[PDB]
Amino acid sequence: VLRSVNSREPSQVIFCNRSPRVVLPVWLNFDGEPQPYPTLPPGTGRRIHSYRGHLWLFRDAGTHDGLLVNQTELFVPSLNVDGQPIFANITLPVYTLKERCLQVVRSLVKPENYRRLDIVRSLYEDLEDHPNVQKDLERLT
Amino acid sequence: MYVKLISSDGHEFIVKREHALTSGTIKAMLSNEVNFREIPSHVLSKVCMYFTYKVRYTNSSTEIPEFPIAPEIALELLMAANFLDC
Amino acid sequence: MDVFLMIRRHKTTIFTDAKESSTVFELKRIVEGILKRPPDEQRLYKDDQLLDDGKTLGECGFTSQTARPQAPATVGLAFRADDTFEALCIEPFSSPPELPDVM
Ligand SMILES: CC(=O)N1C[C@H](O)C[C@H]1C(=O)N1C[C@H](O)C[C@H]1C(=O)NCc1ccc(-c2scnc2C)cc1
Repeated sequence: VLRSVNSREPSQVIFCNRSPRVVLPVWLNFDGEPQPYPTLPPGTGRRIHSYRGHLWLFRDAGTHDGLLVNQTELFVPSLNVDGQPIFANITLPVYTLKERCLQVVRSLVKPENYRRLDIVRSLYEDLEDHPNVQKDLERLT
Repeated sequence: MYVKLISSDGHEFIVKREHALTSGTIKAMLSNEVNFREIPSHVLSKVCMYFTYKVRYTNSSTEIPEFPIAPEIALELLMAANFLDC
Repeated sequence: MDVFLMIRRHKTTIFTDAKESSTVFELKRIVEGILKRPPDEQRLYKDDQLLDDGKTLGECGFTSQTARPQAPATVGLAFRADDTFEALCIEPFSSPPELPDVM
């Protein structure tokens, strides 16, 4: 269902990473499969060639944590006016304190050891319930 | 308008009422002081800092910084966030 | 510009914000509203330094980029019990436990 429209109309975009994370751009291809693209270090930008109606989202390349692009989940390149590129401001969401806590705990404890942690069962599930693109694609649909 | 949040070790954190209502658990404990027998001061100070952070950066175009969490307090802060639903 | 502060005395900590251009005295009015003690019974501090009523929080080193929402600056507070001021005493927060083995 969620897939890029095969418009064939070029659209230039600036991917601008105003997050402190390494950014993984993900293009949803014509059959809805996520295609990973080269990464952007923190604070960097790239002028890229995409197309009108194509779908993109952005993640942390290491952890797959979700990121926002122009304040939302999905970015769809639009028509270029006066030959100016479309800006895609990639930023950190305001994570819930819980989700932030989970990120930091995931970054310190190998997935083998989550069960050794002295916490309630549902938090162990929350830790193992990694941010995952496939899961988010189902939701958005 | 303020409310008082009291840590397990007796520290009294005084924050805006609207900030503390970020937490559904705190709303329910209020509906204006709340005692937290399981949350020590080094965790509840951070919780209060998250309120300030959340309120300041929710719906804002100005670039958003990372909310910092020392490794030493992360496990306890997780448990507190799960309890407080925030 | 907003600055984000923790005003602290003994085991009391007030989270609030003020303007960089606001004065020390004005911060005491804020404390007065919350703890019910007038400015003349309050001393405010940056670390060990006593702050003068007429100075701006900015002049006294509380700037927007150091007194941040997620990491607020600390302002010490002491009260006069009747005739003379108590000494500045800020109780430290509790110590985190040892990192578990896995961490
Ligand atoms: C026919 C068509 O549209 N295709 C066939 C390609 O297999 C994928 C797609 C295509 O050309 N796309 C999909 C997206 O709309 C972007 C566009 C594309 O691949 N442009 C080339 C490109 C190369 C590198 C990068 C990136 S992303 C981060 N750094 C770089 C250099 C972005 C775009």
